[PDB]
Amino acid sequence: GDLVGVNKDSYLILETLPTEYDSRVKAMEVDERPTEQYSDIGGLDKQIQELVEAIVLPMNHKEKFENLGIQPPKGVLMYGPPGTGKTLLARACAAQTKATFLKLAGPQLVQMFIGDGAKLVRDAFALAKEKAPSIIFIDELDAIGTKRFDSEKAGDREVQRTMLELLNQLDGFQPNTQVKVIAATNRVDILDPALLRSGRLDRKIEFPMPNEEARARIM
Amino acid sequence: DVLPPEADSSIMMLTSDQKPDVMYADIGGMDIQKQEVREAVELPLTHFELYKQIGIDPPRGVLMYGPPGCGKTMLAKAVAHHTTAAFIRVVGSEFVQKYLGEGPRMVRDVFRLAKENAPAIIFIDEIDAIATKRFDAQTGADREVQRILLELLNQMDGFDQNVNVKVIMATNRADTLDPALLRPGRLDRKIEFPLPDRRQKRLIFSTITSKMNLSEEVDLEDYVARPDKISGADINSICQESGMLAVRENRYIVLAKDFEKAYKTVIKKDEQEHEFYK
Amino acid sequence: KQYEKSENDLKALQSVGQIVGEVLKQLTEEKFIVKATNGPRYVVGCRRQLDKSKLKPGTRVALDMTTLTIMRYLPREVDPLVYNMSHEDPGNVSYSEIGGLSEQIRELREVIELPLTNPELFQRVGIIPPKGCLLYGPPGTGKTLLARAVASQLDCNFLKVVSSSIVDKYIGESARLIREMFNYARDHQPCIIFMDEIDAIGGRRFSEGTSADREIQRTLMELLNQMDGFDTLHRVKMIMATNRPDTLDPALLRPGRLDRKIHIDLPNEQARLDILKIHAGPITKHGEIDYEAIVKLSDGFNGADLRNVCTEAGMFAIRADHDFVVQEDFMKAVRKVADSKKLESKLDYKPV
Amino acid sequence: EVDYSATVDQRLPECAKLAKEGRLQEVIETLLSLEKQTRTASDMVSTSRILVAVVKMCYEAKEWDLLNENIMLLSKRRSQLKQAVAKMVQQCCTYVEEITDLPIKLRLIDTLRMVTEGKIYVEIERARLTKTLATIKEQNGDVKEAASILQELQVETYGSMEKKERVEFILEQMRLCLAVKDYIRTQIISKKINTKFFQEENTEKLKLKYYNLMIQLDQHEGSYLSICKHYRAIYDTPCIQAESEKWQQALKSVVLYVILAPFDNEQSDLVHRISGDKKLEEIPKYKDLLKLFTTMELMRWSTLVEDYGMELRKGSLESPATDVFGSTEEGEKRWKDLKNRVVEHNIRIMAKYYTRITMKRMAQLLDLSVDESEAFLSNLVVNKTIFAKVDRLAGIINFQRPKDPNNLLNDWSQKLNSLMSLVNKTTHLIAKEEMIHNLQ
Amino acid sequence: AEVKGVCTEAGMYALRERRVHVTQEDFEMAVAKVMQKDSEKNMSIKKLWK
Ligand SMILES: Nc1ncnc2c1ncn2[C@@H]1O[C@H](COP(=O)(O)OP(=O)(O)OP(=O)(O)O)[C@@H](O)[C@H]1O
Ligand SMILES: Nc1ncnc2c1ncn2[C@@H]1O[C@H](COP(=O)(O)OP(=O)(O)OP(=O)(O)O)[C@@H](O)[C@H]1O
Ligand SMILES: Nc1ncnc2c1ncn2[C@@H]1O[C@H](COP(=O)(O)OP(=O)(O)O)[C@@H](O)[C@H]1O
Ligand SMILES: [Mg+2]
Ligand SMILES: [Mg+2]
Repeated sequence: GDLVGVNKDSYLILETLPTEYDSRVKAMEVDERPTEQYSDIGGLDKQIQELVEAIVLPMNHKEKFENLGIQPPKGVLMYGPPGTGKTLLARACAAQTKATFLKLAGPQLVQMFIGDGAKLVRDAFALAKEKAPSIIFIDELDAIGTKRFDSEKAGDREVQRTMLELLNQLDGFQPNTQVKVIAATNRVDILDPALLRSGRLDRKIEFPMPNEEARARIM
Repeated sequence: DVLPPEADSSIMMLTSDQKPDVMYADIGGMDIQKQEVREAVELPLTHFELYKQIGIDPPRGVLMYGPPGCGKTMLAKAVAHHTTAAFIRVVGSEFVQKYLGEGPRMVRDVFRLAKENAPAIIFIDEIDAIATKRFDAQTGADREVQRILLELLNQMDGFDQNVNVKVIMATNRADTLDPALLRPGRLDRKIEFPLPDRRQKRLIFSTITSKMNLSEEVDLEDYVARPDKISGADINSICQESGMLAVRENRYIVLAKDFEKAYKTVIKKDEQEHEFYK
Repeated sequence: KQYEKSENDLKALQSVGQIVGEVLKQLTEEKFIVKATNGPRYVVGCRRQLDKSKLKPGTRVALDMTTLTIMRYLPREVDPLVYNMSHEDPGNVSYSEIGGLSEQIRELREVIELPLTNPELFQRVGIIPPKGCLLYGPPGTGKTLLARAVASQLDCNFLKVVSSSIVDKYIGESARLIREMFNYARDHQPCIIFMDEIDAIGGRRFSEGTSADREIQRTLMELLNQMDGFDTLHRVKMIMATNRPDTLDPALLRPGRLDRKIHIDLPNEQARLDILKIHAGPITKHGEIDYEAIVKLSDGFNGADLRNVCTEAGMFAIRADHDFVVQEDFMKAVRKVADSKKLESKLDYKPV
Repeated sequence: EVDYSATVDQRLPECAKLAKEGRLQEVIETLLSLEKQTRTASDMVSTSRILVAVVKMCYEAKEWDLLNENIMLLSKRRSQLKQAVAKMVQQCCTYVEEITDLPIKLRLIDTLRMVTEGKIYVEIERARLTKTLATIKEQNGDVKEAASILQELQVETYGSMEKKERVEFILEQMRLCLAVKDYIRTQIISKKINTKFFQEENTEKLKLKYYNLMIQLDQHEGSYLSICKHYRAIYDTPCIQAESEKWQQALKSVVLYVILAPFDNEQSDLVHRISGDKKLEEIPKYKDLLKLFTTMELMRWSTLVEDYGMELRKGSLESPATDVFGSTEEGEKRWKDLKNRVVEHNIRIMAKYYTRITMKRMAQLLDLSVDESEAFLSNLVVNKTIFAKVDRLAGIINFQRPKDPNNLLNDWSQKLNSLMSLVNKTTHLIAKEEMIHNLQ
Repeated sequence: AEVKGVCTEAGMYALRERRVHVTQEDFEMAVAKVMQKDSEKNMSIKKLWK
């Protein structure tokens, strides 16, 4: 499966080439490194504590987890009414962490042809694995993570197949321990149980509408 | 240069190491089905001086349809094992290929090889892959599949009634098939393979347990009499699980207790309807 | 050494490749019909000092570029996809890491391992050992864990695939890959083929649908004919895991393809206790730990949730800046995971 | 998982003391409790020890009903250990060997068989128990029942049993079936034995027994060629070859049965091979008989009976006779068969030489009446042994097949080809002679 | 369709009996087969609807 450059006529291997990833998967990577400090988020302290302690801490202070003999949390899901500060916290985490960040969107994974969505999901996880410690952020998860139902209407089955591939990548054969995941959803009542499991999206952080103090801090 | 009749890529059954190992005796009952199948693709080969005398025409092919697991492919394997004619086994999903033209080319090659080997049988399993009635003619994939089906119909109609080339096709969903296939001259014999009744169940149980040990305390009549709608695969699985329990308990003899437990395991009853009805 | 390497490089530069083809038929002693993978078919010769008895109708061959002469016969090709399937790494999970599943382990082993070590028992009884199993149950019960344990602790060849990954956009390629996978198994007997998340391609075949639907049903038909068709499989076993057994084809669930339907349900009290012990063993615990209370509070949990209990207890300890866990941390963790469970629909489906 | 070795070691002697004192019931209750605990813990060694000790305690009390009930209950105990049951059955088999009373032995053996029916771990024990039961039945005087009991077994499948034991069981089944007069069943059983077995290290007595049984089976209906082959196999054994008398009898039987066997390619090859043996000299008269039957010349029944009549039938003290031609009805039948063999040999020779003969002359040369000779020749023709056509009106027997023009022309062509080859060979010889005698 | 099929079935039954003419008994057996299979298909459809 490697990629090698060969002579045009002799067909002799002359150079081993870097792996190949889809243009979309390559665009999924973050190069501008947003600039939003945690201080710019007001009203969310428990949620920020949970997200950092689940994502950033394992990467830096892995010694604590190794000593305590407990596996780090696998996946963080952020849910709440719109405008409660989810993509903002994702941007803040990307800004403050210096590991690879793979921004992604739910509808970005739904593709015309059959199998292309699963191909994209697996290629994205492969790129994250290749590039050192990494974070994958799947915003608008509800686009592909909707509940499975026995219906005669096609089209939904393709997104279901992409969702199954995503589930396998998150947790399954060949455990992954170098690529974390952050997910944001406006709706959790429609998400599939297999996607809300405890081995894939362990920490489900609720983002409530701000209170009086939160509103004052935001203003 | 003119090469020998066929180079071909659709190989023929080697009939020496690829020949199935299913006898006619290994099958239990299905006497009517065996008669019809061995008549529609051997009787025209024989006789033929009685077939026109009465104004009926010999059938070009046979369609075996029935529930999922009542002997279709097993009978196909039996006829392949016990027939001297050339055998060309195919599955419908093999015809569909990426590059346009390859599918019709494969169909034509199959039928040409059958023609070259004069007494030959063409067996296509799961024809629903090609012969689906519905179609979306604005895709290209569906158009190519329809092209494959049309080429198959053309080839099957292009027979001179003087070559012993018969076509057998097994389909679990005979309703979904395009009527063109059932049109006369094409597939004409429709053989049903229904779930065994009491007598067929008894015969299947006997023929499958004739190889096991089956201590005398086992009375297969009690299991035959039970009113459960089961297939030959179900019966074979009952016997297989009885043997598995015997092996687990480390015995070379099968007991009625094992048979009862295997029946319960394999004929698992559906959810019971509530009693406030009835 | 540098000059040896340079000389080797210079010598290797002046070497031309060889076209790879398939032999369709031998016409005479020095005439073969060969089909290059490109598509065209040629009449070609054969190198004299070559065992021509080994150029059967289907043998892969290396052809000279200029004269197209047959210069070598090669073993059957293994697709890089199938190689990747076979070369997965399921950690090193052992059967002791699985708790609460004893009967199910026994049944799965009876199907896959026992016929590959002691065929004599089955021969004596007079039954052909069963082929396939179907691991169905609520999420997080241990189906993939069981598959990983089998792959790690057993000695036969293993082929792990995801049904969602089998699919391809081009027409017929999914069926082609299934055929290649089963040919690989047949060649490298004995083999276990593990199709995780089967419902991706195995679903009830509708009458009214779309082109993509019909393509997936064609893939499923190819799979079914491979599992049980004109050619028997003999020493190739199958394991399939699905969270939704109800939406499966009766042909695929037929007791000739998936002989045993193993049910991996949510853990009982004892299963919960065993899972908790397994996942809390490696933690540095100070003070008496009463697993019974955690078990009583963890009703309706799965193995993943019981592991998350330990993980959250460790996280609480890390937050407190402690190098050990305590029963209070465990209780807090079980309460946290129990609260989290409210966002999931608790329902199971059966193979009906 | 939880060892009970210390507990079992500490407890068992106390239970034995109490049992010998007379505390049978209490001791059995306590040992049953201990066995339940050990089985639950999955302690194989502890369970086996408890079971064997309990059986021994019940045995050294002459409590036969207690022994039987205990064995059945402990075999049927839920989740019992197969190794423990095997050890208990082995000890009980030793006890059954030791016991002497007939009905008690019968009941214990029956209970053990019922317990061990259909179980891989205990199958050699069941086979041995069935053999003992069949022996007891035969000694009591039920040969039919013994044969049925021993035939019910299927020894060729038991993979644990050794080859020696399997062969012994098969041979015993063959002997019992022959004693009960079931020859089809005897042949079916005998098919199991692989003759290659009697070559490894010690398959001498078994080989002799099997070959003697096969000789009896074939001789039942007349299989002279196979009987000769069996006798050759017997004669080949070093044990028989060591002693002069045994190998002499074996060779006598081999020669006699090869003579008696009807003519065919295999019979001719066997006769030639037997004749090509140096040991035959010690049996001079039998070698003369073999030469008589191998030479292609007419032989007379009266002359044969005069010369070898007594040696092959009654015998002499220096060379004892054989049961081949004894005074029994079997011997009378074999003598008649030898006469028929002589007649057939004469007919074959007078067909090899002779294109046409008269029926009177054929009868005069076969030493039979015209009607008897006609019947013999007709039977041979119908059976397809020889070709002949009887012209009853003229009394002529024609031994030459019809000659087609194709056949005549083919014979002429073959003669021409042979002539050309001979001319070439003669030319080669002439060239050699000229080379040798011409240079000088 | 049923009337068309019964004729072919009667012809095939005459073929099996190996005579060049169809018989009244052949037609009776042909109807018994075709009408019964049609009823079987109808009841199968009814069960599928159920
Ligand atoms: N708690 C907060 N503190 C400060 N700014 C906030 C907070 N919540 C939301 N905002 C502001 O909301 C604006 C947009 O919010 P954003 O899109 O990140 O929210 P969201 O929860 O991800 O939304 P949605 O559910 O619509 O996807 C940002 O400018 C951010 O400044
Ligand atoms: N009469 C019978 N005697 C013995 N075995 C039988 C019989 N009928 C069915 N079977 C069992 O059927 C199993 C195979 O089923 P078969 O190949 O006939 O499937 P099928 O009906 O063609 O399948 P599908 O409808 O899914 O295409 C064999 O294992 C055999 O045990
Ligand atoms: N019975 C169990 N014993 C131990 N761990 C389990 C069990 N069930 C689930 N797990 C946990 O779940 C993860 C694997 O999920 P698994 O249950 O094998 O697949 P699925 O969730 O699809 O059934 C592992 O990380 C493991 O810790
Ligand atoms: Mg957002
Ligand atoms: Mg089939």
